Amino acid sequence: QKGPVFLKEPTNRIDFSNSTGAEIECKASGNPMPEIIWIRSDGTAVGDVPGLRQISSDGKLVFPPFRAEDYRQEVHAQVYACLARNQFGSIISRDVHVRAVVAQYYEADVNKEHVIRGNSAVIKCLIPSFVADFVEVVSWHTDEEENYFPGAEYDGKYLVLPSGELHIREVGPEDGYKSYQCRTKHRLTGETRLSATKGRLVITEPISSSAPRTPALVQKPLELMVAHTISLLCPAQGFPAPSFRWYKFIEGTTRKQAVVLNDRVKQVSGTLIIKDAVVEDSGKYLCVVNNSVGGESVETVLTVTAPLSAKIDPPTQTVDFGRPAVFTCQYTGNPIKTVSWMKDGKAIGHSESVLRIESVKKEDKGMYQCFVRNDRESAEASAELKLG
Amino acid sequence: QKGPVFLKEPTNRIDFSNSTGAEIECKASGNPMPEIIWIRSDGTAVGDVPGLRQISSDGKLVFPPFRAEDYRQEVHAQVYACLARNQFGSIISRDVHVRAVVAQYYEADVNKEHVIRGNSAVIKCLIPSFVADFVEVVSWHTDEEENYFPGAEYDGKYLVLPSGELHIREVGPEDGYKSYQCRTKHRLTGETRLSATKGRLVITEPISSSAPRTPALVQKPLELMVAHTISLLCPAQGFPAPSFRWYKFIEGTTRKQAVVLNDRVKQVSGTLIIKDAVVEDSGKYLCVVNNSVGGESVETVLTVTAPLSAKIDPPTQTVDFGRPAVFTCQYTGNPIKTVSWMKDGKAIGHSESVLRIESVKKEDKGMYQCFVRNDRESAEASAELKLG
Ligand SMILES: *[C@@H]1O[C@H](CO)[C@@H](O[C@@H]2O[C@H](CO)[C@@H](O[C@@H]3O[C@H](CO[C@H]4O[C@H](CO)[C@@H](O)[C@H](O)[C@@H]4O)[C@@H](O)[C@H](O[C@H]4O[C@H](CO)[C@@H](O)[C@H](O)[C@@H]4O)[C@@H]3O)[C@H](O)[C@H]2NC(C)=O)[C@H](O)[C@H]1NC(C)=O
Ligand SMILES: *[C@@H]1O[C@H](CO)[C@@H](O[C@@H]2O[C@H](CO)[C@@H](O[C@@H]3O[C@H](CO[C@H]4O[C@H](CO)[C@@H](O)[C@H](O)[C@@H]4O)[C@@H](O)[C@H](O[C@H]4O[C@H](CO)[C@@H](O)[C@H](O)[C@@H]4O)[C@@H]3O)[C@H](O)[C@H]2NC(C)=O)[C@H](O)[C@H]1NC(C)=O
Ligand SMILES: *[C@@H]1O[C@H](CO)[C@@H](O[C@@H]2O[C@H](CO)[C@@H](O[C@@H]3O[C@H](CO)[C@@H](O)[C@H](O)[C@@H]3O)[C@H](O)[C@H]2NC(C)=O)[C@H](O)[C@H]1NC(C)=O
Ligand SMILES: *[C@@H]1O[C@H](CO)[C@@H](O[C@@H]2O[C@H](CO)[C@@H](O[C@@H]3O[C@H](CO)[C@@H](O)[C@H](O)[C@@H]3O)[C@H](O)[C@H]2NC(C)=O)[C@H](O)[C@H]1NC(C)=O
Ligand SMILES: [Cl-]
Ligand SMILES: [Cl-]
Ligand SMILES: [Cl-]
Ligand SMILES: [Cl-]
Ligand SMILES: [Cl-]
Ligand SMILES: [Cl-]
Ligand SMILES: [Cl-]
Ligand SMILES: [Cl-]
Ligand code: NA
Ligand code: NA
Ligand code: NA
Ligand code: NA
Ligand code: NA
Ligand code: NA
Ligand code: NA
Ligand code: NA
Repeated sequence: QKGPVFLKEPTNRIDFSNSTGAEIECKASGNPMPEIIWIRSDGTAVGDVPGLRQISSDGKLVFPPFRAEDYRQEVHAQVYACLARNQFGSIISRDVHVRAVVAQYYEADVNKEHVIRGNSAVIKCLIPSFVADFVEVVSWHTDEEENYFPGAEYDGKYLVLPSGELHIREVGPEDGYKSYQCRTKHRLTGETRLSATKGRLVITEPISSSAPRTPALVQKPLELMVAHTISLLCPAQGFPAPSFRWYKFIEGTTRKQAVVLNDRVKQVSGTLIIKDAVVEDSGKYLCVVNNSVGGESVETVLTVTAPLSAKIDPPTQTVDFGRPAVFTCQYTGNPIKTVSWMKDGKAIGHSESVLRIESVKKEDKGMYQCFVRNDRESAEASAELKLG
Repeated sequence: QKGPVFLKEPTNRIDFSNSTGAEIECKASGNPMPEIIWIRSDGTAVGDVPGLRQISSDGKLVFPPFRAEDYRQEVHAQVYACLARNQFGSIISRDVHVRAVVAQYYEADVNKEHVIRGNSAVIKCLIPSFVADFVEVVSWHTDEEENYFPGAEYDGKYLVLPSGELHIREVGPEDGYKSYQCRTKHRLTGETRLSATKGRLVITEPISSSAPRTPALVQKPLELMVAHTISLLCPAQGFPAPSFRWYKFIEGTTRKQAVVLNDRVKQVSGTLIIKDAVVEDSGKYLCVVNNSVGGESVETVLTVTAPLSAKIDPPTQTVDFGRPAVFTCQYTGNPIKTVSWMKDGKAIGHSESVLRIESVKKEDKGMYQCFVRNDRESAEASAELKLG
């Protein structure tokens, strides 16, 4: 009567501490009822590893809480998938990236920030790259007991940016007598802590003029989710204190247009702040920095991501021998890196949205799937071909 | 008998401290002898400012040593040029960027470096962007009195990179008990100093596996001179400790080829080191980082620069009325952003290497110039048109 279809698939990412453990679930319909098999996304079947990974009932793959000593990479840093299968054929779920992280001490640092008097300053909370997936800045604190939270600007001067930095307008020599520490939160342990070091502004008096200079290391391409607020920085120091202008390149050209500042898109000193991000905010942005001595510019690439989904039209069709079978994968999300097709769990080497079988023979019956992928996400849709 | 030609032009950059002062020289031939006028490159004539800028004899523009209090931006941060002129017409020299910098205290910092045991580490000497044009790393020093200089690797482990960082192979927990300071040199004052802070490696024990992660901020496009050694870094941390591969994109494509390691081009852990750089080393490079968990990559753009020069063929020609006059600008150097032509000191709106005057009329006699420019350098060539 029916080939398998997924009712419930596990999400693309399962991140958890060794204390929390995890369970992921896969449910499929069909007639006869499909067997549910857990595999590594590569295709190997996976089994029971005592205390670490348990195929449970209800179709649940269970990662019990475990001691640091019992960490196993092949179990705990692994991409899994669910394979649903009956006599009519096989479907494979989206990828399931499992990352069990053993609770472990980390610290964030705040270093000295050297600035020319009169310029803006950006104080950064430095989170080691290998924990940064799990740690975010909550708030900023000074020795004089000022506390700054994400939201509005304080005293026309201090702003905690959406990207976590503390932005300070128009630094004066008095600003060198404060030190700054950030509070960070680890989303897998739920713990918060203050930074191990405190940072201060070191203010240089402007005695010589100088053209704006930007740092050697600049923001690599960004990927940020729709509906969130984005901030693009443009760090630069010079004397006279420079002014800042943002542009967005016209895609595929060397031509650019001035970013249009309004209710949604605002500029704070050299920082561009985009609220309620939409996919069309993606692109290459250029910040141009000027004073009466000279100018400089830096490019930043932004991709605003949206969740991947896929659906095949039609869900099932019956086609008489020798006639054509067409399946159309319809998808949403951003970016889409690839579209690719599978038949009963095996790649069939077609990478376009519409799959056409010219003349249906007997071994063309079975389950077909469309997968849409980018670097972080995957989504699948399935469909059945029956012979008439 | 002759229009002006330059014998000696000032260099593109004149950087000097207020204690040193400076003089720049312009010499041109011609008959009658041309008057030498100093202008701002924009075209305004410049005069004597008592104690700060003196048109001297010998055709020298002199910036005397001066007190910090007497700094003047319009004098001391300015692009000048030499205008040579007689009855036959005018030529203007290449741009002369003058930067008088008042001697002023700076400090470099070395911060904590967080690394996973078994990975490579890179210790950086942080030089404020607004003095970095003048300050370079000389050497690195530890508390245990180890001294490291540019050149060869020490003990198979420590290397001071051409770009100034201290590279450390395969960090072990014992490496956390040393602290590091850099010695820097200011090329305008000639002073050396040690860094204000010392940095240490903070070593994280690998308890969980993790895919390689690279920092948020990455090297922006580089410009480095021919014949020097270049190092391209690829900072990355993960567990297992990752391996590194470098590629160079085929220009104008998304295709890449593996960099070929030999006597000139070497790899030290994740660092690519190119000796005796040539202009053909320019391009977009990709570093790909892998371990058994995952991978990442980062792009770096390199331009290898070569000094600009220009020459017009022919230096002088006589052309009878109504006939065609052709001047051909021949140039060398890299990159070349623009080529543009002038006649007696005024832009004539032609931006190609060959200038063709279709039918020579009377007001076409005069001095012609070709300018070749990029963001950092300019070179000019001149030629005379005489009527027959
Ligand atoms: C604020 O600060 C920024 C600096 O970051 C300044 O913006 C720069 O302005 C300069 C000067 O106008 C720009 O340089 C100009 O670019 C033109 C475009 O080049 C294109 O075409 C060539 C081929 O001919 C390609 O090589 C190139 O990649 C581009 O595709 C050039 O045509 C200009 O050269 C001509 O004019 C100059 C005078 O300006 C002459 O000296 C030349 O001989 C030639 O005739 C010129 O090089 C630069 O590109 C801008 N950068 C950016 C990032 O925008 C702002 O000007 C500054 N604001 C103020 C008020 O000063
Ligand atoms: C070391 O680490 C690096 C990671 O940094 C790995 O290199 C990456 O490898 C992956 C996997 O092969 C690469 O992803 C693949 O890229 C292909 C090329 O995409 C082009 O064409 C599409 C349009 O179809 C464009 O969107 C895109 O911009 C490119 O122009 C894709 O075709 C691949 O998808 C197909 O195969 C995969 C299985 O690999 C299926 O899941 C898909 O459904 C589809 O059928 C795939 O996405 C990635 O690009 C590499 N990155 C870099 C920087 O090189 C190394 O693999 C790793 N080494 C080892 C040994 O693991
Ligand atoms: C997950 O992994 C970590 C192992 O790093 C486990 O947390 C660690 O648990 C030990 C023992 O429970 C903790 O040691 C204790 O510290 C307190 C002082 O704060 C002391 O009074 C106790 O006698 C004991 O020595 C250790 O601090 C803790 N480490 C961290 C970073 O939290 C955790 O138990 C594991 N989860 C399991 C096995 O379910
Ligand atoms: C160029 O500009 C700087 C101004 O910043 C001048 O250097 C400064 O000169 C003053 C006076 O010569 C120095 O002060 C002295 O310091 C010593 C102690 O080290 C003290 O014994 C003296 O009595 C005096 O107070 C100052 O240190 C120095 N600053 C720097 C950064 O070098 C310089 O003279 C100027 N050049 C000229 C005017 O030609
Ligand atoms: Cl979902
Ligand atoms: Cl297998
Ligand atoms: Cl396994
Ligand atoms: Cl938000
Ligand atoms: Cl020269
Ligand atoms: Cl004038
Ligand atoms: Cl002036
Ligand atoms: Cl060198
Ligand atoms: Na069926
Ligand atoms: Na704007
Ligand atoms: Na179908
Ligand atoms: Na999905
Ligand atoms: Na003449
Ligand atoms: Na290689
Ligand atoms: Na000529
Ligand atoms: Na030159």
